[PDB]
Amino acid sequence: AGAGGGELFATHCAGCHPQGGNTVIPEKTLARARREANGIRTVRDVAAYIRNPGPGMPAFGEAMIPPADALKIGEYVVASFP
Ligand code: HEM
Repeated sequence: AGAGGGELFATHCAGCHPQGGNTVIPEKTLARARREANGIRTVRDVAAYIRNPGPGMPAFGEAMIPPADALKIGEYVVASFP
């Protein structure tokens, strides 16, 4: 609906990744070096990951996070979590 990546992140992601952390599996934060060690480097990598993520994270399909919104989330993640 034209929401920005940060707003989408606050709604859908920050309940388990507040400030880019991880409240479920603490080592698995969004910090750049950590996520990139598991292959999550680009905007598109983030957008694809949320469709089929690791255990303990729900999948986010296109009905709840449309493709354009998934890319905006990816942009936010890459920009915000060094
Ligand atoms: C919201 C859409 C959202 C995003 C974006 C997101 C991202 C994300 C990444 C990039 C990782 C790192 C994976 C890696 O292997 O390094 C990651 C990992 C986990 N997440 Fe997440 N996440 C989003 C949402 C949520 C929500 C709402 C939860 C909690 C219910 C959650 C949880 C987790 C867990 C657990 C992991 C670790 C998975 C693993 O392989 O061990 N995420 N997330």
